[PDB]
Amino acid sequence: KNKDIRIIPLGGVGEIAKNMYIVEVDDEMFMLDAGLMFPELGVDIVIPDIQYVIENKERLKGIFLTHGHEHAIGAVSYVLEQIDAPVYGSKLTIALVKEAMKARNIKKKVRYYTVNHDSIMRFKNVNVSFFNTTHSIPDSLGVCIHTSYGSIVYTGAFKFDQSLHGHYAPDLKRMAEIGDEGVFALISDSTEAEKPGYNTPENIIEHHMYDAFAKVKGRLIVSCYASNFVRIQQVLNIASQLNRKVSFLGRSLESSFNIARKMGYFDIPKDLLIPINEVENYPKNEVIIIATGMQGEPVEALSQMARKKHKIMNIEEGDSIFLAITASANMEVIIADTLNELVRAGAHIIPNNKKIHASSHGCMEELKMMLNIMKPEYFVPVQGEFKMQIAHAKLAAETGVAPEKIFLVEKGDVISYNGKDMILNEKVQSGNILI
Repeated sequence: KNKDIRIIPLGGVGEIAKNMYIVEVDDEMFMLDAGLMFPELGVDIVIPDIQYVIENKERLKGIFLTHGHEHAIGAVSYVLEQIDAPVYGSKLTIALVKEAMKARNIKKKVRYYTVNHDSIMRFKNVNVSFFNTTHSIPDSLGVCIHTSYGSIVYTGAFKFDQSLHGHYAPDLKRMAEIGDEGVFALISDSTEAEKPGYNTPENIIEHHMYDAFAKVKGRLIVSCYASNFVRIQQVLNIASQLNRKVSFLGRSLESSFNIARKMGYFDIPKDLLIPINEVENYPKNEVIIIATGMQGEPVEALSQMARKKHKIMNIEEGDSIFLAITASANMEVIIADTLNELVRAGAHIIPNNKKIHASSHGCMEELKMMLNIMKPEYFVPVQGEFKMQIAHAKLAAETGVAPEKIFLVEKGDVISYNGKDMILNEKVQSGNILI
């Protein structure tokens, strides 16, 4: 029988990125996600301060990674330099973590444990199960910690989109079973909680991308995260239909892509991909360049190309730009500055369609669907700035979660439960580590 529960965000509240959520059930502690954030010169990345975990490291039973986005796994190698705990994730997530460990030349012996939606990981106080979620990277998993009070469910990043199948398909039946069995606390993604309706389905997104790219008279540069496999696949498809080759600019894309291709995640025509060095050999209208940072920070790379400071390839008069990111308080200024730089350089920015809502994260109706499936007793909105958390809390109340059981937390807050009351009466060390 479980007695005491603690839920502590170390990153990913008050921001979109660097997600890391500590859950303790009595004397066992679990880290849910371990993301990085790209700085809002003199810092490459920002990771959570894990001093609290270090002070209690003997109780850390595992790091559970939902999906291979940098905002979910970016810190893992740095965490592992301080603590030896097992790393649980999908087969794709695990492969991406290994690649990051290699990239940093880290020799330390890591205990990876591949999990899937059938995995049940048994600990002394709890069992942990998983369910497939839909996101822009395949084989994403939500995490379900079973306690004697009911399940503690962490969604990670997710949306609901019936046009995505295969390794993107959600486990709706398993999710309904979890909700039916009794969810004590839902910890859910707030990124797009301020946006009404549903995300535009990806089949519609791909058709609008086609229309936009077919108008492009010169070169096309697409800026996105290395982990946005959906967008990458769309570009590959459209390139094939438009008789354009595709080239990658940035290592984390070449690496993430090679890994994923070897594992069977991509549908690639022969003769489509070319090395960045061979791009100048084509007419401009026969090339799409997908650009992400060397670190997988796309806008940084765009910014350099716009200012003609990039090492490998720069923007020219008449290039067209497709920016495939939504923005956060942290990235707003660099996006704005980068857009100005592009227009100054004579590039054409492909406009967002007004009818198109493109995100990897559930809008209001998708978050309500998760709330209505899970039927949680307590709700902790995370993965968002405070305004997004508030918007998500409002949705929870609409679905019928008792407003006194919805907790709005900041980094380092401790939500605790003793079997009678849920409280927020303690803080632990938290903050940003600049790398």
